[PDB]
Amino acid sequence: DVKMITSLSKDQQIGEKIFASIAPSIYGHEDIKRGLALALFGGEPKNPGGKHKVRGDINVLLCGDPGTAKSQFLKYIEKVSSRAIFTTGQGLTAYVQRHPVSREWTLEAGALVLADRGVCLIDEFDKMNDQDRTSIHEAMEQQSISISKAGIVTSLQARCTVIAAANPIGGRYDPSLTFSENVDLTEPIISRFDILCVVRDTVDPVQDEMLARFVVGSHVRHHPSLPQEVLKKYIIYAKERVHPKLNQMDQDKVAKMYSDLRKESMATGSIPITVRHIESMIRMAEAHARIHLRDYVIEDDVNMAIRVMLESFIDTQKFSVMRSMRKTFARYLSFRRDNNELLLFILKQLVAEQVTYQRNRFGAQQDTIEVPEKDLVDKARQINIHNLSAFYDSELFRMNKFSHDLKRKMILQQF
Amino acid sequence: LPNVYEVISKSIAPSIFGGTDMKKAIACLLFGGSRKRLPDGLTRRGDINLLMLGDPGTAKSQLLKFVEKCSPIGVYTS
Amino acid sequence: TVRQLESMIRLSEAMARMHCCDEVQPKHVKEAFRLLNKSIIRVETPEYCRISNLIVLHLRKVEEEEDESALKRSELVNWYLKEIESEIDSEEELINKKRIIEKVIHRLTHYDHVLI
DNA sequence: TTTTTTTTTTT
Ligand SMILES: Nc1ncnc2c1ncn2[C@@H]1O[C@H](COP(=O)(O)OP(=O)(O)O)[C@@H](O)[C@H]1O
Repeated sequence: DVKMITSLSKDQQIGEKIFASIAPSIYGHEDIKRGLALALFGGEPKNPGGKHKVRGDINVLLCGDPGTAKSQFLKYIEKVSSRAIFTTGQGLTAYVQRHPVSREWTLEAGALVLADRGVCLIDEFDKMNDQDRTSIHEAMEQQSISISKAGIVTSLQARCTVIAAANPIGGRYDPSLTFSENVDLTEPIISRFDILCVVRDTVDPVQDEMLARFVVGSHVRHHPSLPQEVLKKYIIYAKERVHPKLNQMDQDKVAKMYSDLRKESMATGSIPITVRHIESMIRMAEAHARIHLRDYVIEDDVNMAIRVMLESFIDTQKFSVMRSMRKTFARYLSFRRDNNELLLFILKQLVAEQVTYQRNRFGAQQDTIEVPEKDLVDKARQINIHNLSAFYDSELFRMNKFSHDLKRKMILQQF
Repeated sequence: LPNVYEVISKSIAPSIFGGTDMKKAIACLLFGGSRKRLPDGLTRRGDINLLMLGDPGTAKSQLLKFVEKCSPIGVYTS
Repeated sequence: TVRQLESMIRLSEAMARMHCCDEVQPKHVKEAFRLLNKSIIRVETPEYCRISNLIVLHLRKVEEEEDESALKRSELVNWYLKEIESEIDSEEELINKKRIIEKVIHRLTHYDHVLI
């Protein structure tokens, strides 16, 4: 049963192969796919020897304008996971109830004690009530509830990972303010979440076809005229037969970043990475011990842990700070990413802004946008790659419906 | 012992360092003055109050947690 | 948004049912699109001309400063007279444009968009 | 000792 899993984990490249196995339908969002995959298997719930009770649960909080498949991300995790439950925010704790059959006034379980080891899927987080809000926070940093109700005084257990999605105020997330404004949530609550993914939207021509075609086709094959087998048995197996260890070679590899970034953030209107972010990073350290069976901390997945713990912090920032901190760190951290995506980041904007120009004077939603070449390498000089032909050959940009011409220099955009 | 003052105010905030005055004062609140009743029954206070103004930089939450933990009776509220 | 798309195939299917057919054709989708097109109306205001020249300049002012130093305040004002006054010709319209440009460029101040 | 509907005092 494991004899396959041995080499399948020893592929050394199971990351990409597993990321695109969750979120089976919904296109895009290989960013948030990463975070949610980190959350699913979890981390390591180590017991600190100083009686401090650090927790081993990853809690996520989506957010973004309506119509971006948040609820589907909740519903699919209902299925793939195990012993999961679900709720809306528009029953969270055990309550006295008159039994249907026995006709005695017993106590019934709520909705945070039915995930005592699995996951708790909260929906419509904003619509929670004041009692619900004062009751949800207690279980985050204590993971234990007391019930001195009409029934009897008890103290039960609740060890669940929370997966919720809020909404943007004003019907749209606007990134001029900080994320702590468009979320409409009490401030010491957002600290109780490890990841803060921000879903957003933009009118982008080349993705309109990509999303349309997908939906239309999903309406063609549903009416009366890594697959779902490897990863379920894999979340069953890899949950059990690993116990990640912790050496002390990474203990100083991070502080060199903190000492810099704390100043970098405090310099402007923001609060830098604080200890409740280092805890999340060190929790997501082991989040890959479950995928690789690695279980040994290495300077490799620390490049991943720091990368993620800043990924979930640069987005929740101000207008020009979300880009100033990027110009510093996204180039500083030496992102262990594609050399090609950084190529697209340029000409995507250089064609989108040109369309925005050619609309505010003409107005015609023109067919074939035209952009000469010279502009691209001008900005490529900043990242120092200057590679176009090896990218021209790469089919990682044909899908984005572009072109190039050697004698015309035109990056012709069709759609 | 002669230097009885600083020996406490040194071991009441190990993690956070800097400006022991903000730790000097906290030493007194743990002891407090004494409750007097004048002939008129017009009692007097027996406790003190402290304000730590400044930006929330999480350097103070540690101190709150400490003073709550090391207190005969104590509650930390949001 | 997206939900308008999942609501265009529905109208086409409901149009096809009507003609007792068993498949969707372009003849149906064209009409199911015309209907959903007349449904949404354009918001109005007592002003579209005065917003063309709000972002025709801040597309002539963002890319122009992130690479070089900045632009002359007495020259970016004329650039608009140096791009779109090159085709339409009436010797009166020059100062009649300059006055409205000065007023709007004093206006850009209170939105906190174009400051000097 | 539970819902649901309707009136009036209270934070
Ligand atoms: N990228 C996408 N891929 C597939 N379906 C999508 C996508 N974006 C939106 N949808 C559709 O939108 C619906 C999700 O809406 P939802 O996020 O629940 O709205 P709200 O957040 O307001 O509750 C899904 O049923 C799905 O059909």
